[PDB]
Amino acid sequence: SVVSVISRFLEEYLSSTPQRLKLLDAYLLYILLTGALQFGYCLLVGTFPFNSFLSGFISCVGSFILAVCLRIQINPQNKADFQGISPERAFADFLFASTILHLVVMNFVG
Amino acid sequence: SYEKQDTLLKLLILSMAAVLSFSTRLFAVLRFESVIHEFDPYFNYRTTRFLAEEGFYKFHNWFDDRAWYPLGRIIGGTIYPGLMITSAAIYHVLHFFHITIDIRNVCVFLAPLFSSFTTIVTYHLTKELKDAGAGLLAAAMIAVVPGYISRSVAGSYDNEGIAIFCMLLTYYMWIKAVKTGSICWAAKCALAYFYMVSSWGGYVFLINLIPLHVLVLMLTGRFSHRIYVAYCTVYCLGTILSMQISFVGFQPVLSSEHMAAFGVFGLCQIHAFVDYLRSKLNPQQFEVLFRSVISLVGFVLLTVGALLMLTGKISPWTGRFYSLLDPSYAKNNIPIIASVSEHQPTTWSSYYFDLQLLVFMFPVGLYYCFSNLSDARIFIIMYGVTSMYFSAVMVRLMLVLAPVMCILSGIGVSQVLSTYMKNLDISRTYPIKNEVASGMILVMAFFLITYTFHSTWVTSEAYSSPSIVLSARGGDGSRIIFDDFREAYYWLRHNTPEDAKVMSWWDYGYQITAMANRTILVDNNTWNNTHISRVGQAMASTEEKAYEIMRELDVSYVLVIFGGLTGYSSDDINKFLWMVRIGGSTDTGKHIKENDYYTPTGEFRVDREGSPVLLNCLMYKMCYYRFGQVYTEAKRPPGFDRVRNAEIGNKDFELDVLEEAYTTEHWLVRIYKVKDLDNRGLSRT
Amino acid sequence: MITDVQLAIFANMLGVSLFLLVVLYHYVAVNNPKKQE
Amino acid sequence: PSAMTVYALVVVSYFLITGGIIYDVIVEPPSVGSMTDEHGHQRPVAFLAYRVNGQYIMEGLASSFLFTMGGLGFIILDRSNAPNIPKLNRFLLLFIGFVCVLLSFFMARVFMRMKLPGYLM
Amino acid sequence: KRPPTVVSNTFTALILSPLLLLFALWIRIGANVSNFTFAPSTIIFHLGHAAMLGLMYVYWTQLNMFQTLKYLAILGSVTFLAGNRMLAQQAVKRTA
Amino acid sequence: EFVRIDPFVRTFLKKKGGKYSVQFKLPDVYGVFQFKVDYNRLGYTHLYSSTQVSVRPLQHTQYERFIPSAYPYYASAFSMMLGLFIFSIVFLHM
Repeated sequence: SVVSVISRFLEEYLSSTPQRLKLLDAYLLYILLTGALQFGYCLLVGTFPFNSFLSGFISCVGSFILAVCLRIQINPQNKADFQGISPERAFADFLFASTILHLVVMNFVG
Repeated sequence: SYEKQDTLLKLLILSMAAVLSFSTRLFAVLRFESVIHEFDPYFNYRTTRFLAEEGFYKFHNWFDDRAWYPLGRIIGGTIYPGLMITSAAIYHVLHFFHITIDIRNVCVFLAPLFSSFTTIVTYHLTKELKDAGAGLLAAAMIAVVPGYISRSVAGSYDNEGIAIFCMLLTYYMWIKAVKTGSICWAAKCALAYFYMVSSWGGYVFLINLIPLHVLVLMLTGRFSHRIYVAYCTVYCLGTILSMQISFVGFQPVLSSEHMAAFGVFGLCQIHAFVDYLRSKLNPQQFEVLFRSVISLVGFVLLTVGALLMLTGKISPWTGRFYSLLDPSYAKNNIPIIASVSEHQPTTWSSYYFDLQLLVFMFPVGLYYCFSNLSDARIFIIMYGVTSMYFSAVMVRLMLVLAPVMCILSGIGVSQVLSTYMKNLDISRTYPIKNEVASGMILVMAFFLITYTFHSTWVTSEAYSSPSIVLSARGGDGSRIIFDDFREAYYWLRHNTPEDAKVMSWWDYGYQITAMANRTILVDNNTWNNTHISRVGQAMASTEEKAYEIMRELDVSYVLVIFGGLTGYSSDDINKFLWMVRIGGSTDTGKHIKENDYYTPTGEFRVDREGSPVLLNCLMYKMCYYRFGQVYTEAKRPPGFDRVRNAEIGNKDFELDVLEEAYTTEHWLVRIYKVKDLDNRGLSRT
Repeated sequence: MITDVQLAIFANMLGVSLFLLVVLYHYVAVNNPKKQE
Repeated sequence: PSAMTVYALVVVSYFLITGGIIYDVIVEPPSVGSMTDEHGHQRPVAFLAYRVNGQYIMEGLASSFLFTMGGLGFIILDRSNAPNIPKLNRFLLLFIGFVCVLLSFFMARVFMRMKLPGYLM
Repeated sequence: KRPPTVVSNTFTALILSPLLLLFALWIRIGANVSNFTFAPSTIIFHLGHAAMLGLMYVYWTQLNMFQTLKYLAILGSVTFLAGNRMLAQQAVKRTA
Repeated sequence: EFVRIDPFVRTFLKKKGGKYSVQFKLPDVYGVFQFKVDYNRLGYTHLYSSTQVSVRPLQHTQYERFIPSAYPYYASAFSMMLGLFIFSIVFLHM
């Protein structure tokens, strides 16, 4: 029964995962629970003003994807794949891209 | 030390390539003048000098009431401003140092500068695909490639000058991102994309090639986390940046031209998550969830991908881009797009004429990219194979093909040279192998020299003639010049009321607006086909009926271009059939039928055998007024037309609602004043 | 002023010199030991 | 499919596309023209002269065939550089690929000299 | 007419709740700042970054783009210098 | 009359203050309009007057701002930037 497979999922995940990654997996959940609720609003009240909806939504999707990219560049299991990238360079890049994102959404929110 | 000599030889080669790229485009300035060519560049020039004078915020808000009277045009809402912003920035930088260059010169010489920078961008872009020895070849090839020069000669101030620089810079940044897997390079690729989106309408090509590359990397099973980070970052950033441009608006989200990228984004997420669950669960515990989850989320996507189209909520393909997917559409559905002979499909002759050696070397660069596949080389394979098709659909797009043709020809020739030059490593059948290698190296040197002489000949003879001026050679070989276009526009500029409205066919609208500074009815950017049809109906209709339209639109003057005294084949008489078609295309025009102007035999001719409606339309009467008595040639009777090679049929007539205001020295341009309403209420019959 | 013939000659000579120099570069590359160690 | 099996399809596509089949389909010219003899008969003409922007159906296949021989010649040579191949074959490959590379180029340049009287003149 | 203001204010207050759930997770999972230090670069970095994020409200309310970039160049330069120094220090400490 | 090609508005000018005048709201449509007066009456002189007047679309600064229907979308970005900041605080110093 699927509840049993989910139990065998969480029994692993909670044991296997460094704390700095659980932190990210909670931040991603906050992002996703904000974006899903913006969407459920948009399709309840209506598309106007499409500018502000599309800005706040793409701001959520962008912050989610930048968080997943941090969640992947920093993971030691991928050091063989992102050669030459230290965790600190990945964090500087994450703040660079998040700065561009929060500038352009501020262009588009209005 | 060896490193010094390698660096010296790289620097020397690249600086010669840059100097050649800049210098080969000057032929047009040396032959005539530092002046802007063609029709379309004049709108870019006027808008650039506007931005250089009024400042950004007044250019962006700018609304122009001198064009498309009485509708006007929203300029900043309907333009790609990147070229103008670039020119204004360079202008202000030079003026800051008090290098007070005239803005016209900055515009004229802007294209050579960026067509020099593209040689360095092409060097690095090829170096990252192969080695520096291939990048030097690709630079030297793209320096002179005539297909690119054809759109980039000095004074050819049009977007295609900047677009290929932004395009190659975007491909360099994307290749760096995919090779490296770094968010920094993804954000720099997003900024390069945003720059390109601001500067040319062809950005849809990149936002449709990159998703296809990612898809091909998935199907091959090469997809790995570097591609996920690159794609999802380039997608979110380039989307929210491209949506900034007011002419782009919501199209990146609400148009089927961009849904390929969103589909690949969603499928990247599904694949990145299945790759994780398959890594956590055991097979017997994975398979049930795998098949169930796919049988739900695939069904969701399969439904939404239908609903989006069936509702029409996602806009369908625009007729232009669809005419790129189906060559037959525009010739049946939009005669404006049909009328521009630049949209004809490409024959083998133009491929040889514009590329020569590259046509022979491109399959070898492809053979190398297929021999040594890699996650970055699949990009160049896809770019090549896509441009090879789209260039065949429409000659104008050869510009997009020339860069990849040069990169692949450079890879191929590099692989040949570096193959055979290894057999010449004597210095630290063997004599046969050495003479074979020497002969093949000589053959390659010979080919590369012939490519230089071909490209220089083509650049000199074909693509360097202007079009605001006409040229001929007298029997002594002196250049005869006809300036009649500028003479007529200057006469308009000085000797007519400053509020007068000049009616003209839509080709000349940018010229009248730039040189004459008078209001016009219709213009090259045919954003209102109804208005163009309303002008064609007035040109094609009879002189009694056309007056009601000219008085309806409050016209002051009408201008026609007549070649029959000089053999200028591009006159308004040849355009007449297109003016008839467009005038009859609107429902208000159904009395205008093309079959009425042909003779019963089914031919168009203006001599005595011509249709009695053709001989009485407004345009024929404007072109051939008084002309019937001109001794056009010594062996020909009076009224011989140099272009139809026919003696006109209706020689003597009076104009009743127009008076001849000015006919230029060679009659090349004729302008009439539409007579004011008769003072006594008499009818004009 | 320089004519378009003098420019055409100058550009032909730059082109030939460029391609001959690249065909030298390929030799200076392949003779390198460090490129193949 | 394997990489070679895709490359073969791309080469075969290059043949047709470079021969301008997309021009033939929609403009649909004949394979050759004909022109009056001084005695009034018709001689066929293979090339639409002076029209750089125009083509007959077979002219494009002829030109693209020369282009394909030129492209494949270097592939034959690079194949020819292998050390396993008995030398009596090797000197052939250096023959066939070399004469492909030269003769196809020269014939294409002559065909373009035929299309444009005044080309490089 | 618009949609009713009572639902606008409803959703505008509902969207704050995920920011409470974030803290309700972090506090109860084990989050910490005990590795923080008062080294000058570490304070200057967070000051610069906080001001960089605050500038976006002033841009949204008052400034234009050219003014915003004329401030953000300076504030990003100083934040980048302090971030680079602080991250180098952290990298050494991590790798020791 | 207020005319672009056909008349968009036609109204009587009131006799006020020694002058003929009217106050009215311009149409929803931008273009190069003309005011016209065309007092053609039997036996009186034909009076014609016209003044060309361009009507332009709104400037981008004049669009509506702080629409209260959109407060959720403002609170979204002003939540995301705060979450990002607090995360940048915790991630480095945990």
